[PDB]
Amino acid sequence: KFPRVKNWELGSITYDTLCAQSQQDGPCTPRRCLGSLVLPRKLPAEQLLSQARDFINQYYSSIKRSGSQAHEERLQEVEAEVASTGTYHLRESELVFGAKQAWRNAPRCVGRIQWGKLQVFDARDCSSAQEMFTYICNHIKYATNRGNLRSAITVFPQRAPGRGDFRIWNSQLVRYAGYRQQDGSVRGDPANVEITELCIQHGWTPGNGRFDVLPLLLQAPDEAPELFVLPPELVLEVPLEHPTLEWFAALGLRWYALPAVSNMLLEIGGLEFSAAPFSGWYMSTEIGTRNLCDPHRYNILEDVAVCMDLDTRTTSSLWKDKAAVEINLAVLHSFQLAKVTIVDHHAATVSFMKHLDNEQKARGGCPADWAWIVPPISGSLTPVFHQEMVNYILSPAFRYQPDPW
Amino acid sequence: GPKFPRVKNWELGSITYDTLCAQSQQDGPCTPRRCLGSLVLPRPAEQLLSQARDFINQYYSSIKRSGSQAHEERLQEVEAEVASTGTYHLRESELVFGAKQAWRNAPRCVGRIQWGKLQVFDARDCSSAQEMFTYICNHIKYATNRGNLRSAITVFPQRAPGRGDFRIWNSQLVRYAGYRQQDGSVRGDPANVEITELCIQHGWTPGNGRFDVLPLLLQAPDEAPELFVLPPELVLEVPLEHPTLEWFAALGLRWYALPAVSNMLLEIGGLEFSAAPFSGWYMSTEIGTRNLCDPHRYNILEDVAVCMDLDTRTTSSLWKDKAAVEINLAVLHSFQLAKVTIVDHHAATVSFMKHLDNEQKARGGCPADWAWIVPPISGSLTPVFHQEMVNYILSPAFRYQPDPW
Ligand code: HEM
Ligand code: HEM
Ligand SMILES: Nc1ccc2ccc(CNCCc3cccc(F)c3)cc2n1
Ligand SMILES: Nc1ccc2ccc(CNCCc3cccc(F)c3)cc2n1
Ligand SMILES: C[C@H](O)[C@H](O)[C@H]1CNc2nc(N)[nH]c(=O)c2N1
Ligand SMILES: C[C@H](O)[C@H](O)[C@H]1CNc2nc(N)[nH]c(=O)c2N1
Ligand SMILES: [Zn+2]
Repeated sequence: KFPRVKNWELGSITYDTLCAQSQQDGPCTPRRCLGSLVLPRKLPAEQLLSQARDFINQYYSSIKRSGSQAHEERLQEVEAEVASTGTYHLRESELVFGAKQAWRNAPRCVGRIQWGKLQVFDARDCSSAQEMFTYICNHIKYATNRGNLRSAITVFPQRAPGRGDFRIWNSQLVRYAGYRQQDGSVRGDPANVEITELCIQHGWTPGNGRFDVLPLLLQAPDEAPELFVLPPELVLEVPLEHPTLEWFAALGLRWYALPAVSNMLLEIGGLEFSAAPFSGWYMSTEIGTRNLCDPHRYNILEDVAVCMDLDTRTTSSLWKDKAAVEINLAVLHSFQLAKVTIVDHHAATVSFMKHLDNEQKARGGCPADWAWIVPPISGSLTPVFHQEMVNYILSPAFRYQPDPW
Repeated sequence: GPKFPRVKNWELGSITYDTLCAQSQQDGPCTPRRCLGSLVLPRPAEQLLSQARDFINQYYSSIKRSGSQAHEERLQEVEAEVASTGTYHLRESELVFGAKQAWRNAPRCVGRIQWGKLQVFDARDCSSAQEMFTYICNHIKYATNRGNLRSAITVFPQRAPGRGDFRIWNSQLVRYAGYRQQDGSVRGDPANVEITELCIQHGWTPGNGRFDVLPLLLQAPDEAPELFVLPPELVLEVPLEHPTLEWFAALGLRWYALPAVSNMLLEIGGLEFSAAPFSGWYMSTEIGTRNLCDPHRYNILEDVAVCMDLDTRTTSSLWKDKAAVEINLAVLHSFQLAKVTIVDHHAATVSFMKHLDNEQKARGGCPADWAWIVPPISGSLTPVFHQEMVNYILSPAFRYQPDPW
């Protein structure tokens, strides 16, 4: 049954027919909804072949040439390759199309209005961790573009049956070290304690600051990962200050410009790309609310509240809310002043509503994960709160994969 | 490991498995292919007897007498009653147990820590619209208790073979009118436009303010509903003021004290109580964020922001967020000053986390609808954001039911 999807602010209704194209089960059943789970529980040539055919069909339909010579000859090449070898290879233009489609299909992404504007670097000719690093540096330099951020992805060689994966061990290309104490507390970013510890153990000389940028651990197939320090000139950061509260800069807070996620698997036509780091730009709430105010991240709410002289002794003063707002304001202000691309959660959700509408017209639906699309402050103040959404898995897709250690 | 959903808290790192969901006998709207958890309203002799036997089994476990001789004699009496009459009837203590359990089972209610403290008024002897009114007045008086609110439900007679239902037409016992204007806008609460116009069709003389309390339309079996005006002294209201912004009082905003929901069906052991109004107290975001700030509700955000002198011409000022926070603060401050029970969103979510722990031990789980439990401002600042939840239907249950017209 095709779901009816209602917007409760406007009264409008659509029907999602794209979901019938899903060949891939999520975590829910009629007995119970597991839509709030962050990760999946779990984490043959005929099956590869049908995923391949389907993807090649998606590709040819996208260039309008769907039935042509070229199309039927490509299907046969894929077929011949699979049958003889158990696997196949994409053409670069197919890869480019598949990478954009993976982004488009990602239900947790509120930035998808931008899905067609993606620079794709083909790095499938990579044979060593040293070469990975070179490609990574060019990606960063390109994507960063002195603050005028440009969306990008770099695709390293696919998984192959007989061998280890290319992997980037770090979860993003820029991460701040998290240093555990003998007394259990963390200095820096508690989300990165484990990667920090792996880095030291592979020979990194640690720092002891709150915002020490980590080296990368890059792994070529079946080899120990190697360590590469990013040149500081490549890592653009933004000092945080507040437009009217002058002590705020005194807090010594900063964040990096480029969100470049480096641990997700890209799946295109049944092929799997274990190292395919991608980047866009930040939505301010990711920094201002989560990364700075999460209790298990930098957890700065209390410090900010005290500096604002708020009554911290009682939840009902809404001290937490008030301090969060000002931190988000600082991030927006500081990024604007530094001429580094960023989008606020109001503008982002308004763009995503436009996206839903474009996708309704173009494909009869849009898979979206409401819990992830609605921002972590001011939820009901954004239009996406009032929008019903259908979550399902289309391919090409970005997926999670096991940590390689 | 365990063959049951694994549930993680990402703030604390802790894991539980929900075994309770095994007890669900009713499908929700999700399938492996697509998740529909964000939809608001997704769309009998042996059947009754099986629901009835299960509910009686639940009652007998709750008083620890399962397999007892009184347990088996009650089961026989329910078979016999259904046998000869097509239906059966609950003992008083079974109704009290069922009502509390429907509350405990409600996945969308963040206030469930209070589930065992529910006063159950048995109004199953009611035989007229006028008597419903008296019962409802008494409910309102007991529950309001001059500001020190007490949770309560009043249960009118069950649906019965052939005979018409008891219904309260109004969605809550207190509703402000919504008067559709010539210019297409609404004075009052836009949520209540259809109920307002029903009231006037049924002979109410409408006012023209923004906070006109509506009459009730009450319907006894096989009759036209009858209109009843609540005496104003029974309807406690709280004028909104802000603790430091002295002009806020001048806006003339107010809200009523008692959230008393009146259009839900209470289902117990396959019996159906079509009128069973219940009340608790408010969480402050219901008033300050949704009712006052939804665009399709009082929509006051821009007005408040202009009084605060914010820059409303750009999203990135965070004007909506700053206004909403102040409006929520005024709600909390005003209810406090007036001594009317209210709970803020931090204290409510903290208590709900306690609830989850209590239910993990008492029954192996707790059905919860993450999108509804997480408050509409300051989401990730509350501990429930970071908590995975499993949503499923257990009975006894409160259910939506179609409007009586
Ligand atoms: C151009 C600006 C972009 C913005 C503002 C943006 C925004 C976001 C946000 C806010 C999230 C949620 C992140 C979190 O809470 O952890 C997200 C998730 C994601 N976005 Fe984007 N996006 C952008 C570009 C991209 C690009 C370039 C890709 C891939 C090519 C992408 C793929 C994803 C994926 C796969 C997720 C899910 C991540 C996960 O499950 O952990 N987005 N997006
Ligand atoms: C004691 C104080 C209580 C608090 C603070 C409270 C809080 C809430 C809130 C905030 C919601 C969501 C409402 C909305 O967003 O529309 C809710 C939903 C609900 N609560 Fe409560 N609750 C309380 C008591 C009650 C009681 C006494 C009952 C029944 C006996 C109840 C049953 C429900 C149900 C059925 C819903 C779901 C409503 C729907 O689907 O529209 N709760 N609760
Ligand atoms: N601005 C952007 C754009 C794309 C992004 C893609 C992914 C991410 C990060 N999401 C990680 C979510 C997560 C954190 C920790 C554990 C986990 F399973 C999942 C952030 C993004 N931000
Ligand atoms: N504080 C309380 C306690 C119990 C409540 C029980 C129910 C409600 C109202 N929720 C109605 C949600 C709703 C609005 C509009 C359409 C719809 F289907 C559902 C509010 C409550 N607030
Ligand atoms: C448990 C819950 O699903 C989890 O905390 C999710 C909620 N929504 C989110 N939304 C975004 N955008 N990013 C997140 O990490 C999460 N976390
Ligand atoms: C589309 C979405 O499900 C809808 O707006 C929901 C989201 N969460 C909610 N949560 C609560 N508590 N109350 C609501 O009305 C809603 N609305
Ligand atoms: Zn689901």
